Amino acid sequence: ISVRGLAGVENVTELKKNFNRHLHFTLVKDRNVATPRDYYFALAHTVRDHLVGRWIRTQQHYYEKDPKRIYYLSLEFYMGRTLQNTMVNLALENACDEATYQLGLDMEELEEIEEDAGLGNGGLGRLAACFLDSMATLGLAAYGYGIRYEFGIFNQKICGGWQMEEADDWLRYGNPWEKARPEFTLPVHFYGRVEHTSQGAKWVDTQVVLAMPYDTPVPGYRNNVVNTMRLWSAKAPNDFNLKDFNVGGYIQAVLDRNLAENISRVLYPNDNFFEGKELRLKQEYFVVAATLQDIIRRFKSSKFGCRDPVRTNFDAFPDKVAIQLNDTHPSLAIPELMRVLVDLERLDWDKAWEVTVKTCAYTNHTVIPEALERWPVHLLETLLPRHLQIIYEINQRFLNRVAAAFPGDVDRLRRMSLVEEGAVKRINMAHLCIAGSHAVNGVARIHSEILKKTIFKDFYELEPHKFQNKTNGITPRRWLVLCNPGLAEIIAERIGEEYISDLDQLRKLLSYVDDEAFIRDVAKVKQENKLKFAAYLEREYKVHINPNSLFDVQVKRIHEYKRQLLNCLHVITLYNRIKKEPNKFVVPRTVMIGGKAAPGYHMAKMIIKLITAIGDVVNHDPVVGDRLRVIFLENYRVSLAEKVIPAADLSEQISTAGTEASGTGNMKFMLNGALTIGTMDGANVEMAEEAGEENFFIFGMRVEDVDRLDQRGYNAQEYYDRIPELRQIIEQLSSGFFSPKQPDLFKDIVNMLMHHDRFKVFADYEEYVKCQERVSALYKNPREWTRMVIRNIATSGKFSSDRTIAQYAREIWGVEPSRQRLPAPDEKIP
Ligand SMILES: O=C(N[C@@H](Cc1ccc(F)cc1)C(=O)N1CCC(O)CC1)c1cc2cc(Cl)ccc2[nH]1
Ligand SMILES: *Cc1c(COP(=O)(O)O)cnc(C)c1O
Repeated sequence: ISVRGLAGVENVTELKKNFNRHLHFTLVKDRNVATPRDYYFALAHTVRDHLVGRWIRTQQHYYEKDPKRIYYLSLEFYMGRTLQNTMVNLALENACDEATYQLGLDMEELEEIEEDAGLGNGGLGRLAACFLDSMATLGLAAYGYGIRYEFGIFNQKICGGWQMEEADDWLRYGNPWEKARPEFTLPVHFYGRVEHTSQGAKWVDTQVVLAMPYDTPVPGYRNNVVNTMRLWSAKAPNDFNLKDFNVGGYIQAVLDRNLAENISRVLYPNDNFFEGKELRLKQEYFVVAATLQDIIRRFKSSKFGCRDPVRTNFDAFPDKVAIQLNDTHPSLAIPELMRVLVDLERLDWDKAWEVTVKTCAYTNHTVIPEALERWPVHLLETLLPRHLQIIYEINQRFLNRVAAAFPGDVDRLRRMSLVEEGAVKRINMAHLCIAGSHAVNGVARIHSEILKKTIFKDFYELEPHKFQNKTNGITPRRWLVLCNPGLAEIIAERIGEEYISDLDQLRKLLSYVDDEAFIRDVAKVKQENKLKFAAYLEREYKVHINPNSLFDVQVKRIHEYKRQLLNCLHVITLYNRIKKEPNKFVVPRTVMIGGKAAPGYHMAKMIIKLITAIGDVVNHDPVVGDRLRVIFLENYRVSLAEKVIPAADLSEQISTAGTEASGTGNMKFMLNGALTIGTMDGANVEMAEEAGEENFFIFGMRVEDVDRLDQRGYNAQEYYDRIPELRQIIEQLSSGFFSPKQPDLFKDIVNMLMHHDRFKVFADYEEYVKCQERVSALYKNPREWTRMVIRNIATSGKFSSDRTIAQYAREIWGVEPSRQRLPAPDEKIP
């Protein structure tokens, strides 16, 4: 059937009886009233049963061996479905496929029933999920720490071509993969005031919120390791949230509990954009405060909570603990670690600070200013008064270091300050993270250089040893074996299975680039993937597409910097050239654009409407026929990404040079047989450097040309004046050619493009359509298109998150990865 494992005689029988055990005892149902959702839950429990033994022994193992622990703090974990991924890393896929077949069920139909764990917005959240998978596969004692939102990223709906947002009640029917640990509840404080008494400060008169943890197992790939993702949930204390007496009403007091619990209620839907709301900051401190007490409690047990030098010596703290900050969201970990170490444990400032800097590391994910976290001082002052004092003291000592290092440079002083003066004073969280971490990294070579050369130049001059690079990566398990079993099979038929946990081996596929059988195969799985997606489109969304055309797809969050608009202009150009010469031959294309817009992002929502508007005209022009279809992919999420990517021919990564830190969708496409048309931005540079530029479709300005244009001054009118085809499009948008009933509907987009285009869309237009003509020419030659594809796939090995994690571990955390199988799952009950 494929190498989804073995379908052993005894195991398929065992799986079947356990499926039935659960349908009966767990779901309280009988085959006569069980719905597909019941069957999915019976399977979920049956599979989940296989990792409880491993989970207990892994955790038990880390306790006995006591290695250095890695803690990944992120306010986002974009996990997706988890049934298939668990079967994959456990080698249960074929067994479970057989077992359900015999029970008369379709396993694929059942997997579609599982809800996505959408606790993330996009790139940042998915990276943490991939990292988790890699850290388990590499045998690292790691824990993911975050928040358990009952409502994740909103479900996107298209109404009249407009995006509509609807609550993501993903827990509605239950989450079989989480394990509530009520017995580990912790208290988090808010507000209050600071009292300075004899032997130290005291944070007093605080409001308490309880933090209840829910653990989700994270299984390593076929190595019997199961790590833990701990997500906190807000719970109201039953005392004060009722006990603070003297009228108000008893009923009201109970109802008002949903005020303390609103903290873990919903995820903020912003991607690469900062919104300074109090509720956000509360979530940020909530995850930080609970996680730290948990980390310190675990440390106090270790082997110190037995003997060792005897005396709670936090000197060894950094030898046993490493906490990674995914962006600046969990940045309050720095001042909170100081609060505990100094205010509670009573360490002297300097020892506390040495410890903090040595255990904390920070990862930067973007350079656009509107994404930077600058919290108003009055907010931190009301909510976390003690933390504000600590930040001031950290700032004081840091600026003293600066003044010493660069005497008289008064401007460098104000530029480097953690406290920004002006309208309202604010705290620059990124500056805080640099000062309190022993390492700061970019997510791609180009982005990391931009950090040192631009944004954090002053810091790089002060402490150069701190800045590193860690190019992102994706996990080959979910992004190859799970979503593209076909391509994974034909690759394994030739080079083995060892590449699944050592992607570098894909390079061996290079020697099959001239193999007639392989070329036919690689091409065959892509055709099968395209046919299946084409089917899915009519099944769940309904309105046909031609599977023989080139599948042009750009899927990611909708942003001005990602330039979905530039893709739009190319689509209109194609349409116009067809209408001009109808009986001329052109390579058929199905351009698919998908992604969610943040609810408050007006321009982004206007772009979605443009895209659907364009498809309304194009898809109904009889002269166009089936040569050009413009389709907007609804509700783009992880599970949907697993469907499109394997079916794509052209991956669109056209952000303005210097704006996309790294990108990860680009890597997903490269590994699944799509060719890439993009700019020299983020990881794109390293990808084309790995495949060779001849095997990539690069175009547009490079970082340097963008800066040259900025010195000169960007004027859109020039491009509009010199390019007739461009002018025609803009006049088509202005006159209402795409919005008849509302002729001025897109005046906002045209205005922006012409007068305030921060991402110089027009500047890259000519080179973009010229380059698109080249891919169309290569597509016309199936054999040569496929061979280039093989060059990309065979050369994507470097973008596996296992490589990224091995680097973080070795160069930042100080731990050695290991591909050693943990001692079987075998029963055991001590
Ligand atoms: O959720 C699990 N078990 C139940 C077992 C259970 C069921 C009912 C009950 F009243 C108490 C415990 C549970 O502890 N919670 C159920 C929901 C409740 O609100 C909190 C506790 C669970 C077991 C398990 C094993 C693995 Cl390997 C992974 C995830 C898991 N979740
Ligand atoms: C990988 C992924 C992303 C990131 O895409 P980019 O093109 O790097 O911005 C976002 N959302 C989902 C659903 C993903 O799978």
